[PDB]
Amino acid sequence: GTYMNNTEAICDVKGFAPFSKDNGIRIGSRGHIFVIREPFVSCSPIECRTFFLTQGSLLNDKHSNGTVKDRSPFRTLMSVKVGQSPNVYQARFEAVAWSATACHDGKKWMTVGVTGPDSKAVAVIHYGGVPTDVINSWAGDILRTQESSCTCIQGDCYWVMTDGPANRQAQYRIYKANQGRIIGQADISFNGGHIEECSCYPNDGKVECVCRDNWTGTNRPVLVISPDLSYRVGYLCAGIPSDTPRGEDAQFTGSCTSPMGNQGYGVKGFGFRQGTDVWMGRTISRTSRSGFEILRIKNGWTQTSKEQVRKQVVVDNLNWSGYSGSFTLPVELSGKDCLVPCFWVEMIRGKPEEKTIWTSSSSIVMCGVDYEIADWSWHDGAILPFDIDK
Amino acid sequence: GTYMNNTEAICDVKGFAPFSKDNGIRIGSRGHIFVIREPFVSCSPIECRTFFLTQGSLLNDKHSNGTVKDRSPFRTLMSVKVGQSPNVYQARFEAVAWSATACHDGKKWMTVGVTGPDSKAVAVIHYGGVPTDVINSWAGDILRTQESSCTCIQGDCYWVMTDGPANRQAQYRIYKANQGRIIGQADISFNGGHIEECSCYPNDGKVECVCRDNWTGTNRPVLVISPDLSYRVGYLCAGIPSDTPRGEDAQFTGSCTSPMGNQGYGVKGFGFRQGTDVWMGRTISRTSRSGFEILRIKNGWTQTSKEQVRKQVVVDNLNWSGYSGSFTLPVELSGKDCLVPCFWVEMIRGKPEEKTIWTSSSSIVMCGVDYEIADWSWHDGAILPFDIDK
Amino acid sequence: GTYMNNTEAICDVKGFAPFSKDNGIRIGSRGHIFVIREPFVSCSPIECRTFFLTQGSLLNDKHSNGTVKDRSPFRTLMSVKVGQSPNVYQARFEAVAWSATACHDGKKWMTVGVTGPDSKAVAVIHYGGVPTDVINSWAGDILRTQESSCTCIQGDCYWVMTDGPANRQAQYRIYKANQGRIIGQADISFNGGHIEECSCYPNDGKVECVCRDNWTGTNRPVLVISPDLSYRVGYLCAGIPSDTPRGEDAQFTGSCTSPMGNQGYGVKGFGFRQGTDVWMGRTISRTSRSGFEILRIKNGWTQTSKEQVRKQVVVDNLNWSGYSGSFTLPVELSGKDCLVPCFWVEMIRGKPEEKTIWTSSSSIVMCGVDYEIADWSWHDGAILPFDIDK
Amino acid sequence: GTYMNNTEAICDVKGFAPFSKDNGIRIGSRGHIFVIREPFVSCSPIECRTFFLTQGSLLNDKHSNGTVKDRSPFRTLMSVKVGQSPNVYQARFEAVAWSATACHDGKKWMTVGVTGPDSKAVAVIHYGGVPTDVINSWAGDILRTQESSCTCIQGDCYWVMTDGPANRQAQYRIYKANQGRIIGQADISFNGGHIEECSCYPNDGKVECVCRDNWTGTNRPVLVISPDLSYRVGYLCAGIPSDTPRGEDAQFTGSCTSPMGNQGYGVKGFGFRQGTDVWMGRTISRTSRSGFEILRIKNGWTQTSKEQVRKQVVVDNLNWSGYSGSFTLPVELSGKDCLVPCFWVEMIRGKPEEKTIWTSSSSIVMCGVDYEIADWSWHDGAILPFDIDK
Ligand SMILES: CCC(CC)O[C@@H]1C=C(C(=O)O)C[C@H](N)[C@@H]1NC(C)=O
Ligand SMILES: CCC(CC)O[C@@H]1C=C(C(=O)O)C[C@H](N)[C@@H]1NC(C)=O
Ligand SMILES: CCC(CC)O[C@@H]1C=C(C(=O)O)C[C@H](N)[C@@H]1NC(C)=O
Ligand SMILES: CCC(CC)O[C@@H]1C=C(C(=O)O)C[C@H](N)[C@@H]1NC(C)=O
Ligand SMILES: [Ca+2]
Ligand SMILES: [Ca+2]
Ligand SMILES: [Ca+2]
Ligand SMILES: [Ca+2]
Repeated sequence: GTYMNNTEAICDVKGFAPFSKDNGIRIGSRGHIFVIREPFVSCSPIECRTFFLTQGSLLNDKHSNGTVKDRSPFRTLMSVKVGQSPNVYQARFEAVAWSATACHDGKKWMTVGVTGPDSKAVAVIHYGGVPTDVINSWAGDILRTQESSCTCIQGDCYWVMTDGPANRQAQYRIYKANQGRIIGQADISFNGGHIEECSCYPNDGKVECVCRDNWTGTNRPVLVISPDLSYRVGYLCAGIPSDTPRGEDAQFTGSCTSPMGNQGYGVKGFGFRQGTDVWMGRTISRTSRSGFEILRIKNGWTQTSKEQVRKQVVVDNLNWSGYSGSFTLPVELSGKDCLVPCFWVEMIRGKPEEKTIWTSSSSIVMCGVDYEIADWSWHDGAILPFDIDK
Repeated sequence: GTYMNNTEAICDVKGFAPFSKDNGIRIGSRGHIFVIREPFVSCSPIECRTFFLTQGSLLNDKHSNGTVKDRSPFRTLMSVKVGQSPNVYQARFEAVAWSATACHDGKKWMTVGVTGPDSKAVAVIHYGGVPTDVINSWAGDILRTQESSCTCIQGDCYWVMTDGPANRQAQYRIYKANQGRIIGQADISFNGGHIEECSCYPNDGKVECVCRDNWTGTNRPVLVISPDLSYRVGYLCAGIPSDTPRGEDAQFTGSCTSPMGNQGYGVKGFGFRQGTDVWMGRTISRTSRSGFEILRIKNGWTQTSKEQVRKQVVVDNLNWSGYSGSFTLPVELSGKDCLVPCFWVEMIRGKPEEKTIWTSSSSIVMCGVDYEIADWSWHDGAILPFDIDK
Repeated sequence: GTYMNNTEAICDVKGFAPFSKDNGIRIGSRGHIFVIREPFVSCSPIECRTFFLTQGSLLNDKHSNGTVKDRSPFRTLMSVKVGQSPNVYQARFEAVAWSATACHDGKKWMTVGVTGPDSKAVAVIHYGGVPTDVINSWAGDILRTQESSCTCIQGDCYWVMTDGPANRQAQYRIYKANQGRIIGQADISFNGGHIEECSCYPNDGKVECVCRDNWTGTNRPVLVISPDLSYRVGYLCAGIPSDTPRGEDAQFTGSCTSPMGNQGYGVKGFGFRQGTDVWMGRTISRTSRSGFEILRIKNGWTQTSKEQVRKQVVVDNLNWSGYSGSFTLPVELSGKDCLVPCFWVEMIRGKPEEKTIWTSSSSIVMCGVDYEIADWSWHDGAILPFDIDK
Repeated sequence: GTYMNNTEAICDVKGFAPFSKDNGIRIGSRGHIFVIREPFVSCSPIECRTFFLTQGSLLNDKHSNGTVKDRSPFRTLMSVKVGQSPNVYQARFEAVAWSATACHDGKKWMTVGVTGPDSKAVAVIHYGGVPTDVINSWAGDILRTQESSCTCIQGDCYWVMTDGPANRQAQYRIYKANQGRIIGQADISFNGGHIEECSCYPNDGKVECVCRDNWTGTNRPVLVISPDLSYRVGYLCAGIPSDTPRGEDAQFTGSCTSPMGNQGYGVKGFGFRQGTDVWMGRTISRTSRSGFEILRIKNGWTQTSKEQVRKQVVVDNLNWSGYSGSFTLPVELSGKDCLVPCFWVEMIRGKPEEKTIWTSSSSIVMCGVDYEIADWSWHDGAILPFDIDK
């Protein structure tokens, strides 16, 4: 019955402690577990949940054949409580979706699920368990969205969407809803820039997003959104690249405005502003989706700094990672007067890196704390290949 | 503690967006999923649920042998939340039933389940999880009902029942209950007409139903029911047939009063009044239960019109469909001042079309929206035959 | 927060309509379902539940080997909602038990589970999910209880227990509890009589029980209990036997006071008083646990009557039955001003009648209605033997 | 919305009645059940739950290979209701953990899960389903905690932690939290003493703990903690040893202050103060983790007594036992004016005692009652080896 404010500042944190780990793929060796992608977390005032995409198929079953396309007619968004595996019998249905975002305004859950044909996809907004509004593709080229938590401030929820080429100039938009109804939108002017799969969080009454340039950028785009949908758009200032693939730190020069690095492709990732500093997540490998570390760059939010002051390893470089994204703990759960910054790391198993017929992932979730946390590796741990691969 | 009014008008909609898809049969390749028929949807003020019939058997098990008769002593009505698969461990028991209808009056769930012998079946009304009243066969020939959501207006719930031949003159009745107790009934006078498996919804304080003629009609009967159980009965005026099998549109002349088409058999289907227009669902094939499209015929509710102004494809003609039925979103969930029109499409897999020992189905659920939605096909997607078929 | 009165009269009913059927054994062919006995029903103001005994073993698993003794250290009482199968993932734990009874006082659930050695068993009373009190064997010979719903009137709950020989004079006691604490007990004086496995229900502010004589009686003992624990004890007056095994009706003379029939063994069963009439359940076969019918004998509660005025078949004589027991619907669920009489019928599959290594059962539940209901057979339906038997 | 006082005295009990038994390993033969350790119980005002450690693996699956180390990156704390098996589809995620404790303050659940590298582990405190605070290793040698219920008194919760050698002098600390935030801590001075895996309970407004000396003691350390974190520390006075391994009773002399017995190793166990008497749990074997009995030693809490006045066997010496720990029933559930003393007994199956590739355990839970309870054995009961072992 009450909207979450989410107007607070992000907590200044010295490190990240383990929240949860689902072990979904290990369990899936025998249990009944969805083949998934993007196990992103979002929290209501009472609990955090892991959302994920399914193909309607289970681990160790013929339907887990990974030849089916990502944007299939079978693709749905579902969810479970954080730390639970994406198993069938604990799962809540959310939306038909091959692209998704989701957030809670303090009263109910809002989800957006994109489905339909690439040429004219439909984004169906769900609020409180029923469809409430719709967004059709405005540019006829794979309407898509964050694949992480959206952001609700004082009852209104915001998210970023892209429509157009995945490797050249696309079009980018900010949408705003209240109670599952669209109340505003704004086109993001970003000539020469590329925005994909934004990882957002609230901070000081604004929505801050760290996204993925899939065009020429090895640094991450940053978009700061005000409630009237005026915005600031650019790149993460830091003189260290955090996309994948990327070049070496020493061969990089940062920019607050422009993409640097001259490389294609990318991986969904996140970053958290800490005053003027930044925490930036990245895969350990410069070239592959293996390992995951997080770095604190002093003045990295505002300057082309290379002054690294913290580093914490969460998945070693001997293990596969994947997508990563941001969310915050509601003050109603943390009991703090700031917004605890949190992230999930997806850990991809199977194709193409390993010899299976399938690909899935599991997650480790970490939350920002007031203390330095030691390095370690909470990797997926499943033993490949599986019975079905034989 | 409060009855749903459901006195509003049906929303005028330009198209239908995907609500949910369960992927039950794909999941059933490995998971523990009921073999089902008729995954019909009905909503309470807090959630929508998929109801379905079971035989007590699971996909990929010997008991899924489809030699067992529909009207078996094992047949039960169960339910899950919309988008969930009809799996064992999320299922709620409802009623012993080989024919069913179900609706929520705003306080509790009412279900009617028909079981017993063809010569003298018993319809047991359940309210709030216990049997409350009973209807015995009045004509000794397979007492049966809607296989879709019933309809509650201001606390009283209504439904249509048939008793008699499935291919000649039968008898048709309207029943009315409050709190699971029969409070009224009326015989439907329809000489030369045939009523089966009505798909109803509320509109303007009346219950409107689009049914199935299984006698000689390729157009659908329409029954409009007032709370005092006076009624209007006839056929969907539109000069386009929507039953299956049917002839071609060009070879058809509509009628508001009489069955046209001169063909036997049929398939459960639905239609929504839009002022004087209609949305009519139908299989794409004229002869088989494959594909599903919905058409808007201008003035089709009141005139023998052939003026098609909209068409949306939801399951292509390369894929199996089946039953379809109507329900509405409560205003308490939609947040609208009208009754959002919604439908589910059952997608039948296995016998007789495919070489398996079993038959089941899955669903796609769609809800009316204020925008045109692109064609696509959210088909079942299961890969037949299964392990058990070998 | 409110005690159920349960002071009303039992509804006069003309027949019994199907409430629920779990299909547990059919589902267990593939699903994860407890091997059970005694699927007895009891209702709280919000729902009815099926309770049952487990051995910690699942259908189609080696542990379902039926060589394990009934009174094992593994035996537990668990429960699910009525109509659900006794599956692992929907089950609620209740008590360690190889004999049980259970009832809800309107605020919480009370269960009594008997376990321990035959020479000195312990009956642990559970209230609201924790042990609250205890009853040790008073006669050192298999302390045991109803295996059906106990009975709560105005907050105090009553049940019948036996301790001693199963084929000669035993000792019988009535216990009374409030909030899981023993507040009273009474020895039942019944020289020459035998009381086992009572099926009780409330009626007119008293607890009426129809039990099993396992000594020499083919008619059923009847015990009527007042809240001060004064009681009346005897036999069901009717001149028709309802135990199994029994002789033929024509060879029987009834008695209100004494056992007739001169045969050993028995089967748990039930009966409902209707003014002075009775509804009596019994297996169809005189010698085996097959079939189930219910008969109304005019004046059968008070006279040695043979005047049968109703008969309804619920499981034909081609199918296995088993235990049966009584319970009532709370007025808070039925919405009636009387106590709707209800019964469950257990349907035993496997050993000794069939060639399997295991034995389990499933249930059909029926509730009294104001109308005559047609005969039919809602039998178990599982296809024996199973994979494990091969 | 209300804190539990837990200031009462422990109930004086004459024996222990069975609360629950999960049969997890028997069920796991076919069902989907976590491979676990330490099924410890803790209660909120509404229910008791079994907590347990998992490796992300299921019984009868290759991942159950017991070669994985206890302190793995996969190890998580999860929980179910008491008596339920640690199955996947009923499980609630709690914390990433290879060591754990958990308790409810009356408003919410607090859990502490230790994970990370031995050299610098991190203990993450969870309150109400999110991380709230952190404790890093203060001595760089396997930070660890109780593996049983912690203890909440008047809203503040306390627990004991160890950091250092498992076979020589370590360091021991008491921590105190409110609402998941550390509010106090104290170093335990215990030169020559060893504290591991404390089993605590509240009594008279203090926290009493009976722990495990893994250094030279066959008697158990006792630590009594006051809310200001002043404490009393020593050994269980009784002239009978209760650790495992241990020597014979006749060869033992007790001490209130010092470890006796001169043997290494140990097993988690418990004890309950009864005025000046004690109930002490122990394995029946002096050398192995088989059997479980509980003894009442008159004046054993305060004197080097050998006066055994009660003994109750719960698992015979023909069956495997394992860890044991203490918890109490809230007065809000028991309805008593004292704190009912309760314990769980873990029953370990598989390696090293039996020829399997895996090790798991199941539990029997017992609660103190006002009556003598007969000996019996509620052992695990699973039939080894399993399919996977072949
Ligand atoms: C369409 C743009 C979207 C976001 C960059 O791209 C996705 C990213 C993916 C990726 O980074 O691997 C995989 C998705 N299947 C999709 N596919 C491709 C080929 O780009
Ligand atoms: C009895 C009338 C009812 C509704 C037309 O018929 C049902 C329709 C069905 C159908 O349309 O296929 C299948 C049902 N098994 C049932 N059977 C037959 C043979 O008609
Ligand atoms: C001990 C008395 C109790 C109730 C008559 O008996 C039970 C009845 C049973 C029965 O009627 O088959 C089976 C139970 N396993 C138990 N066993 C025997 C041999 O009598
Ligand atoms: C590290 C101290 C902790 C508590 C004594 O020890 C544990 C006890 C265990 C035990 O008693 O068997 C097993 C745990 N895997 C761990 N391992 C060892 C080798 O001691
Ligand atoms: Ca890039
Ligand atoms: Ca027709
Ligand atoms: Ca008898
Ligand atoms: Ca020791």
